[PDB]
Amino acid sequence: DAPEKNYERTMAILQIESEKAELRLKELEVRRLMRAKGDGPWFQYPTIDKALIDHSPKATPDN
Amino acid sequence: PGIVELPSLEDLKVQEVKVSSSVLKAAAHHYGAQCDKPNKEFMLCRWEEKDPRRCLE
Repeated sequence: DAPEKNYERTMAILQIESEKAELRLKELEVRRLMRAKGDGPWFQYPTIDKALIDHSPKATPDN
Repeated sequence: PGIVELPSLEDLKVQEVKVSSSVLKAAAHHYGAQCDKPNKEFMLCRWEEKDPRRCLE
């Protein structure tokens, strides 16, 4: 192969792997933030669906 | 938390219906016929407020 081919192929390899490394570090940071705060789409542990609540007039008024 | 707000003992003084339960059951259907409107105003206010202190009057 030409030195141009090997050189620019090395640059492509380094770009891909540096982006993968920075996105792994961002992956760790995002997971830490979403476990500590819970304001993201991960670690959304289920709560009770509020469609299960009966809103009818019950037998006694004080409720 | 806050102080619970209870009405005074003069606000709960009213002339009571001092009849027995069989007296009430004997005149129950005519009472439901005749005394409809304030009873249903009261039960509507009682199921909408969900607080008896707002439903005294």
